[PDB]
Parts: sequence; structure tokens; C-alpha cells
Amino acid sequence: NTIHEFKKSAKTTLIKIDPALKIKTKKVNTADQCANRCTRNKGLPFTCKAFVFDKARKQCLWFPFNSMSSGVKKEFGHEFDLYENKDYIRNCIIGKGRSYKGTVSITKSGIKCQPWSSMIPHEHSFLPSSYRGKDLQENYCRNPRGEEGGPWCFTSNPEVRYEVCDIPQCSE
Amino acid sequence: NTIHEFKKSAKTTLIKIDPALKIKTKKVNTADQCANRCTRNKGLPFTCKAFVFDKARKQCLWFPFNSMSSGVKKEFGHEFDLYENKDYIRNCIIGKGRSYKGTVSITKSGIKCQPWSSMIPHEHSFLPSSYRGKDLQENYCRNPRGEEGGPWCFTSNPEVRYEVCDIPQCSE
Amino acid sequence: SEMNVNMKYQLPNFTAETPIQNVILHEHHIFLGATNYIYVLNEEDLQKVAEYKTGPVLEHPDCFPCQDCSSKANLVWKDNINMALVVDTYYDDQLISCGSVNRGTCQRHVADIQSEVHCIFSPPSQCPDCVVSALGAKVLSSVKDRFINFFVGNTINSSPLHSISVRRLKETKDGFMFLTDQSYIDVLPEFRDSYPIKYVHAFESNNFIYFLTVQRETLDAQTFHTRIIRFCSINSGLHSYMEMPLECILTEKRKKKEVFNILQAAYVSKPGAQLARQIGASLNDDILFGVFAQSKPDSAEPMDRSAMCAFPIKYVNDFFNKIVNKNNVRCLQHFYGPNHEHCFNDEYRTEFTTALQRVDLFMGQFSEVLLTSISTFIKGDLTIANLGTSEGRFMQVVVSRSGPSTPHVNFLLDSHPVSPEVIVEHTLNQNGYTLVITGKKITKIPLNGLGCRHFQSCSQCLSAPPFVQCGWCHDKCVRSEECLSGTWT
Amino acid sequence: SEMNVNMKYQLPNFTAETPIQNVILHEHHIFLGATNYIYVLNEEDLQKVAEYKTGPVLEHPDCFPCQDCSSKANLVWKDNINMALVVDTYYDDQLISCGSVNRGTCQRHVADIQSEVHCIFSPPSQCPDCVVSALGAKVLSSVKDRFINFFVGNTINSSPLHSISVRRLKETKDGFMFLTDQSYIDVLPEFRDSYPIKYVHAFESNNFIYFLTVQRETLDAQTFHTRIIRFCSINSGLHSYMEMPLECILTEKRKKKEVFNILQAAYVSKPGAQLARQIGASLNDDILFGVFAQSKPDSAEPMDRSAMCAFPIKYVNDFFNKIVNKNNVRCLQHFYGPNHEHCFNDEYRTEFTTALQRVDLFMGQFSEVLLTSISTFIKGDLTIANLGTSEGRFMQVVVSRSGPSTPHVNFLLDSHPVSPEVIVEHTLNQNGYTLVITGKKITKIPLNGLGCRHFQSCSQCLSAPPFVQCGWCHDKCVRSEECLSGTWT
Repeated sequence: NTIHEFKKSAKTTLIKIDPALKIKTKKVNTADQCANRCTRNKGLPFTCKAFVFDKARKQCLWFPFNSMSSGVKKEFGHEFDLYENKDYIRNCIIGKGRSYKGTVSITKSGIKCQPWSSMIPHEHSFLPSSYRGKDLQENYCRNPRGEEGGPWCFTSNPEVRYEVCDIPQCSE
Repeated sequence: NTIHEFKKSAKTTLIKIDPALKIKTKKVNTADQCANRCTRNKGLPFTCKAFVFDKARKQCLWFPFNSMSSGVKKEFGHEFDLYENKDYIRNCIIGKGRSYKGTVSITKSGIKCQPWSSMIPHEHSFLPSSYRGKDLQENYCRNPRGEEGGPWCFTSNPEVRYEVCDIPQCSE
Repeated sequence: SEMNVNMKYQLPNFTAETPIQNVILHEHHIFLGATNYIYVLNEEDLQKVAEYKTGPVLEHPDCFPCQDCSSKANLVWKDNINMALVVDTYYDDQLISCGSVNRGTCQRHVADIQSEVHCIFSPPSQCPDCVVSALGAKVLSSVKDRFINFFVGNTINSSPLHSISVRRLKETKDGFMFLTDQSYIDVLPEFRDSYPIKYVHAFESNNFIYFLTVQRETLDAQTFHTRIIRFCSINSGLHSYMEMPLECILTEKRKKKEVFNILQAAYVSKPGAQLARQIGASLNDDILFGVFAQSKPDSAEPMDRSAMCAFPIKYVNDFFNKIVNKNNVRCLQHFYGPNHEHCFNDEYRTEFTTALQRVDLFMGQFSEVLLTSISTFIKGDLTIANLGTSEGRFMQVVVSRSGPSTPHVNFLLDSHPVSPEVIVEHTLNQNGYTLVITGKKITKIPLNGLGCRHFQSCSQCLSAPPFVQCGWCHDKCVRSEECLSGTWT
Repeated sequence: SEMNVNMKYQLPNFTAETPIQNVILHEHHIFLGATNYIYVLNEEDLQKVAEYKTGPVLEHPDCFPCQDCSSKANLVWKDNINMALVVDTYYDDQLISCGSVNRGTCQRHVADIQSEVHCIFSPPSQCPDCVVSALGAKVLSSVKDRFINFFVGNTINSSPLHSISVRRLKETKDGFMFLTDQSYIDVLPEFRDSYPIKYVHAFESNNFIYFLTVQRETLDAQTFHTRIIRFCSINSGLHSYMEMPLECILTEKRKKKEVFNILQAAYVSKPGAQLARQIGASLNDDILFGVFAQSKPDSAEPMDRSAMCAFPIKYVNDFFNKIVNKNNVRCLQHFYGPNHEHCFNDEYRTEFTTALQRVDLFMGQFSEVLLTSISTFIKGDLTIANLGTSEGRFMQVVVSRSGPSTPHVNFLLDSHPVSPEVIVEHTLNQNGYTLVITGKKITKIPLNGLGCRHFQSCSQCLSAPPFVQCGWCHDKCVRSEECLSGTWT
């Protein structure tokens, strides 16, 4: 049930701007079969790197690409749900993690990070609608401010408002 | 059931060479509860980065470290099973992936890689007992030869013996 | 160049002879409780109509409160201050006042409101109609089960009074009966001297009673604290009694940290749609708005660094419910005492530690001046607050998280500091008025605007919200109709 | 300096007058089938004991095969070559031989083995006792259901013969009855001219019959190919008949690619424990060992670049079963024909495409010379092979994936190329001997060693396996007892 592992952008799909890319489209019941099929590339002639599920058509669209691949257009669509591969999500930070988008969502001390959009416990100025450039989603530690500390999250701990998360840097 | 996600070294445990490290030890029934607990750091005062399960004592040992953390000793023990965090396994290649050890185990074209130790379809000179330095385990694409192409696997396809796997390079 | 800071505008104005304890709006009549006096005015023009005096009374211990003792040649003459004013409308439209001069002997009066007087005494070990304290108290009443229920926080000098209690008036309208002993909560006599408690506001939302208090951070802590207190509304007594600390702090978000412990005043309302999202609260939701001050070290004195911040009531309720660890919950120190039998374990009273924090809404805009009174209203989508000042200046600001908005209305009212008690009235067509105290003078201020001429740059005039529909007449900010030609931006 | 390449050692040796078609070991007697002759020897000393000649027979079409026709003054005298030799031991210990001179008219003989002769004829549209082909065939028999079953691959010049068939001898011992028509498989007459088929080895493992063939890669492909053929062992006929191509190739492992299509010979055995892991096969497991040659372009001629490689029988069985895609499975081209009715869809015969590959075990050690015969045995943990040569040189090598082992035994036998047919016998105490053909001379070679003096460096002598227990006498490699003093490393 790896569907839970892959990253979900709801109400979102992708369109390829490059002709060379090939999309594997097939109607099924649920995105669960899409995830199972892309997981092991079932009948997939390529390196499946994302898939968009359409509930209206109940159809999988499998891609050897995803959002971070160049030449791809992000499209808001309520019937479209985009899913990206974590194993195709770089899980070490380049600099201050300014571009990092992986799903590590726990404080360095080991505390559960709070949802960004929610304001409990702590209200804050940083919001997805306000801040669309960095594209924080629910709890993924980010540094939209580009703070030296790296990606941080507002702790769900009432006592501590915020904490920088722990990532292994790509220290060559 | 993330236990399936984490990487398993059977008959293996770790001992810390540094005093500062703290281990969270507790007896349970199965390593499944160890994995669930380390997954969200349940009662864990630190950034859980690995855990060793002992069947004889039925005890979890949780660690803010793992094998690749410095100052840790690898110990063969049949009653010990070490489990490492994938999200604490760098999933992009540094150079030719000479040190890469992530679990991407599919050819660039999208084919299931064959077990290293097994010889079906293809026998080969590269074996775990022979090659202990690089530490390939079942199907994780490796470059113990350090071939330019990067980590490769011998395809389970009878027609094609081998293929280089597809990794996103840490291209800053 | 920037803004004509103070410009004097003459408005409908009433002046009194004594300081005003209370201001109330009810049925086209303005009810003011001033020292020794009870003024009644026409809402439209601030023309004083009728008043009932309560002049400085004679005091003698032998004389019982209600019956007047003009035969006391031996004893003092002491001034009377109205502790609280209440208006009853579920029954006959009438006014119930209480002053400290008679040990909280409330009197009620059933155009003029001085028509009748009824001294509320019900003659015995404890006094069930010694209602209000003298040095400090807060009162708020609301119709509960067709009987107006009275919520009374009390301060005691350690010299029959209870810290907080709820009493109900008998239909005979003669006095109040304490249904239960847990209907009141008391500080221990040892600590009655220390650990001062003060009340600032009270209200109800969503079937729960909320009081706001400032008092020492802990017993023998030599440091103060702001807390809210919530409990169910049951005539029998205070059952689901809980309190927790509140904190307002602004700091850089990622990881300049200053904290304003001391509360000053507050106001309850509904938000504007734009800011409803700015705080992630529904437009229907009720929100408290608090004004806070920092303290001098281990002092109740407020330094002149003030802030305000908002609180979704659901947020506070949730923090009461689940968001805080069950371990940090501690015993009620000043009720049960540290050496409490039930400490090691309807019935219980609770005390909380990890304060709920909220960030500044004005990003420190007033880290230089002190703030006294607050009021909230909406204008279409927008929401606007009318602030009070320790100096006495008055101003209005469009409240929104989207950057700091300059005070679209600002000037300096009378010499007195702005009193906390205000009443804002909204009439249809987005015209309304604030009733604001300053010493012994009331002021009624329109909502729509106070003269667009207070602008000193084209950019300054452009920030004026569109509901004013006033703009730049090519050299100065006056509206379109008074811009002779069309060169009006 | 390095190794005295050839040193001539005199061993127990028998010489014959005609080339040897076959060599068989059974019950302390060595049975050799040579052109026109049937030699029987003592196993111990290669002393020839008795022989039955089958001299160059007269040929006349009118004369039936079995009855001799010495009355034929009109006609040719043609030489007789024994196609195959078989030994029966489940019944009386007896020897059944077949030669091409009489159109495969087998004869059987029940110390001397020439005691009796029985001409196997059972007198009709098809010939059920025209057993062996002339230009090319392979025979192997084993007791099946108490009746010796005979497996006969046949080559045809397109001039009653079947490509492959299984026949059984009647208890009367007079001839063979084809139980079914599917007991044989035939090439179509159109293609009977083309698409040549040759057989090299046959055997059985795990209740299955395996033949090894070389023939054109496809019909009208103008290119050759090596395949194995497996089918069940049922007297009725060939039911689970399948074939697949085999390839032996060495290339750099990560991603110098040369392929040796043409097979030469093979041997079936069990492995050594060290190499059992070297190939991931159980020690109990049976393994085939194949020697292969490359082809000249579109030729059956083998160039002098040879290799060998091993095959776990389970591996081949699995490749038969599941490892290959069901799509690539194709029709049997030369049986049914491309324009086959059943092609679009016990009964079926199958043909496979994607060849099973195995890597070289000698990493190209013999990309310069050509290899003819093979034999396998074990010495404690170790496993050792005795190779054959197109030149005729003989050598023995410790077979192991752990690096290439130099030939611990090497020299040059007679002028003839080493014939493919060998018989190795292992007696207790790890002493044994190979029986090897070279033209018309047999050679019996000990297993334990052939004279340790063939070494020309101390390092060279150190590589000698410990089972020889021969070492360096401080200047030359001779063993301890013949090292006078103790300076023996």
C-alpha cells in the first residue's frame, strides 16, 4: 500500500511541454491500482516518476516525469490528483534546503510538526495562499524564509512554537 | 505498515562507539511495533534513525543514528535484525553513485532487477560473500565496479542480461 | 507633509460633573453611571434629560445599609462610586445599579429612569446581597432560564465577600440566594493578604462564561500574569471551572522576542471576511480581541508599550480540551493550597501552566505608547477597530494581517485617559457611532468618517479605504463632490 | 623457467588397428568398438583378451541385412563402423552393438564377449529396426520399466528413418516396436535436404531425457545454433518435447563480447563443494559441463577458439518452466512448418528463442586453441576436469571460479585429435583412471597425479593442489620422501 508513501498534490495535474515524453494512460477503479502499477512499473515501458488520477474518468496517467522535471506545466484541476515519487524526491538538502521539498516532518528533537495552513497552536504569517512560491503543503519542513537553520516547522508542542528539522546534508 | 519501507540487514546489529549517543530500549512482541514507534518517534526523545530488533529478548533498540553515522560498529548477530530509515537514505547519487546505497531497484527502461546472490538468469562474478566492501544486499542498484554508467542491476529479463538503473543525480 | 496629526472636530458631546463609572445603551436612551449620579440622555443629540443622584452617603456601622439614617449626629460623609450598571429587558425595561458605598447594596429603578428606587436587601452569618467589592470588582448579567444571572468577580483587601460567585435574584426582587457553596470560590485567609486579583472583562459565548483576570503568576511567585477563566452556565454553581494563562508576543517567525503579560481591555465580536481567513476562522465565528501591556519588573504597573491580538473562541476552547498535555495540568494553587489532599488526584477546579500564545496584530506598532480601550466593527468585507489611549488620543484602524494600516482616523480627545468602557452601535447603511468615555465627558463618534481633510500626501489619501469614497483633488484629499473640476484621483 | 611443457610418460596403453568408435566400462572388462572390430580388454593392464570382428561387409540391395550373403558374385566391399555400443546389465550382462554398414541392423552378444551373435531383425512399410543412421546419429539406452529403452537421434542425407525416435526391444530380443507415431519426429521432405542436424550428447536427469544438438539457427537462416532438447521418459512416445538454444559468452561484467555458438562435447556429474557455492548450486545437484566452439561465418566448421561452462540442471529446467516470456515461445519450425494450422494456437511440440547464456569458466583461457573432450571428478572439496584437444594434447585443471588455475597435468598425447568419448572411473581412496581415445589407441591415466617433476619454478610448484602433497625440494619440485634433507617447501 505504497500509495500512502507517494506525495499527493490534490486538485492538481501536469501537462508535458515536450513532445518526446510518453504517458501511460489507462482507466481503473481507484488510484490505488495506479500506485501499485507505477510502483513496480507494471506494464510500464519507462521509469514511472509520477501519476495523475482522474476520479471522473477513473483513469491513471503514468509519467516517467513529475513536477520537478523540466518542461512540465502545473494545472489546477479538481478532478485531477497528482502523485509524486518520494524515492524520486531528493531527501538531502543542497544548501539551506531552499529548494528542498521532501517529506521529513519532525523536529530535530523529535516532535510532530504542525500543519502549515492551520493556526493551532500558533498563528503565523506564512500561508500557502499567501506563499505560493515555496509550495509548502501540510507539514513538510521548509525554509521559505531561507533561514540559515534550514527547513523548520512550527512544533505541535504548545510549549515550543517552532523548531528546525533534522536533515542529513548532501555533504560530499 | 512502514516496516516494509525501512531497509533490513538480517543477522546484524550496531554498537555505538561514542558515549554521547542515547539508545531507547524496550521489550515488545514484534519489530512491527518498533517500526511504528520509530516511525513517528512515539515516546522517542530524539530523531530516530534506526532500530535493531532482538527476537530472543523481543526487544526494540531505537537509535538517532544508523550504520552510515560515524562511530558505529557493525556486529553480526543472528538474534539481531537492523533496520535503517529510507528517508535517512540519500536517494540521489553523488558521483557515479560509488557510495550510493538506496533501494531503487528497477532498470532505466523499467525492468525488475534480479537478486545479486542468485544466479538465475545470469551467473556473475559479483557476490556478497566475495564483495563485502560495497555491501549490495538483494536488488539495490550498485556500482561496486564504479562503472561510469552508475549503479546497475542484472535484469530479470532473460533477453537482456544487465541494465543501468535510473537515479536523479544530485545536480546542483 | 505626512499627516496633520491632530485636528479638533466638534461632535455631539455631553459633559458630566463626576467621572463616569459605566455607559449603557438601551432603547433610545443612554444610561451613564457617574460618581454619585445616574444620567439619562437622548441617544440622538446627547441632550441630558433626567438623572438620579446618589450623593456622598453618611456612614455609620450601626446603621444598616438599606434604611436611610439621617438621624446620625455621631459617626462620615463618603463619596459614592457606582461599581456596576445593568439593564433588564426580559422583564420590564429597568435599570439595576450597584455602588461600593453601601457594601454592594444594589438598587434598581423601574424619558426618565429615576422613576422608582428599590433597595435590594434580604435580611444571616454570610451576606448574600453584599454583592460587589469596593476596591475592585467586575459584574455582568444575562437572562438565564428567564432569571437574570449575575456574574461577579470580587477583589478583597483581606479586611462576607467571595472572590467569584454567581447569584440569582428572587422573583420578589429583594435579594440573591446562593444555591450552592461551590457557587463561590475563596482565597485562603493566609494568602488573602497577598496574591492580588483584578478583573477586566467578562462575557459569554457558546454556553460558557468567560472572565479575564490579572493576578500573580503563582502563589509567592513575586510576578504577575494574565489568565482567562471559563466555566459552564449553571445556576447551581461553578462546575466546569478552569483557567489558563494568556500571552501575546511578537518575534521573528523562523526561530526580538518581547512578551506583554498584562491585559488591559477586550471586546467580543464577529470578524471581517478578509481577516476571517487571515486567522483561519469562519466569518460566523465569534472572536475576542485583547489589548495588553507589558509590566514593570514584578509590577502590576503597565509600561507604555502596548499591543493587541485576537483569539478565536474555538481555539481557546480547544486548548482547554485537548491540545495541552495532561501532565502539565496542576492544582488550583490559591483555592486548595499546595498541601492539598485532593491534589495528588461539578467537583474539581483546575489550573493550567503552558500559556496560549498569540502574535501581535500590529507587529509592534505601539511599542512606544500605552493602550486603554477597544471596539470592533465591520464595513463590508473589512474590519476596523477603535482604539483607546493612556494619553487620551483616539484613533481608528483597518485591522488586517495584510500589512499594517495607518490610522485613517486620529486625533487627541480630552485630557483624561480613554476609559475602557465603550459602546458601539451599528445602524443600517453602515452608519453608526461609538460612545466613549474620557473622564467625565462622553463622546459619540460616527463610523463612516470624521472629515477626510486629515491627509497630507496623495499616497496618504490613496490608502483611505473605499468605503469613505474620498479621494485626491489634485492637490489635497477631498472627495469628488467638493473637487470642483474632475481632476479628482 | 616456467613449465616443462611436454614430458613423455609411458602408461598402461592399448593400441588398436582401426579407429575406435566407442569405449565402455562394465564389470572389470573394457569394451571398445573400433572400425570392423569389437575389442575386450582387462581393466587392470590394457592386455587385449578377445575380440569379435565385423569386417568390411559385402553390400547388395537384393540381400536382406541379417542373413549373410556369401553367394553374391555380382553386386561392393564396404567398411563397417560401429555407430554405437551399449551394455545391458539388468538382464544377463551382455553387449549390444550397432553399425551403419547394415542400415542400423543391431546385433547383440551374450573373459570374452564374442560368445554369441544375435541379428536383430523383425520382418513392413516402415522399418522398425533400421535403428541408427549412417552419416550421423547418437544412441543412449537405460533400463526403463525393466525394459532397456533406446534413445536415438538420427541424421538423414535426404536420400525408413526418423530424426529422433524412441523404440523398445521386445522381450523376445528380436526387434523394436514403435508404440506411437509421435514416438518419432520427422523433418519435412522439402527441408530434409537443408537444415542439417547433428547430435553430440544424450543423458537423463530427474526423470527427463536430454539431447544436445547443433543445427541451423532457423529454417533458411543460413546460420547455425546449439540447442538442448528435453522431454519426459514415457515408452509411448515423446510427449513433453521441448528445445531451447544455449549460449556461452564471456564479456566484461558491468555492461569484449564474444559468443561460442557451436557445442563440441559435454559431461554430467556432481560438483565440488567449493564450486557448488561458486555457482549457487547444491553439492547434491547434478550439473552438465559443456565445451563449445565458435563457428566460421555461417559454417559448422569450428575455429580454434574454445571455451567451457557449466549448467545446473535445475536452471535449465526452470528456464523451460517460467523464466521466459510466453510470447517469445514459437512453433517448431522444421516439424510443423511456418504455414501451420496449429501454429496460431502429450500433443504439442515447442521451440524457443531467447537462449540461456552462461559465462566462460576459463575467462577465455582457450581463445587460441580448440577443445574436444571433457571429464569431471572431485578430490575432497575440489573439482577437476580432464580436457580434450583438437591437436591431441591432454591436460587436467582444477575447476574453480576463484581465479584461473594452471594445468597441474599437461602433455601431448598421440597425433590424433582427442576423441570426445571418455570413461573416468573412481575407486576408493581417491585413486582412479581415465580411459581416453586418440585415433586407434586407448590411454588409461591415473587421477592422483602423473609425475610431479613437471614444474619449473617454486611458485609454480606451490600452486599444485595439496592432494598431490608434492612440494619444492629447495631447487626443484619433488615430494618430501624424495627430498633428501628436510629443505622441502
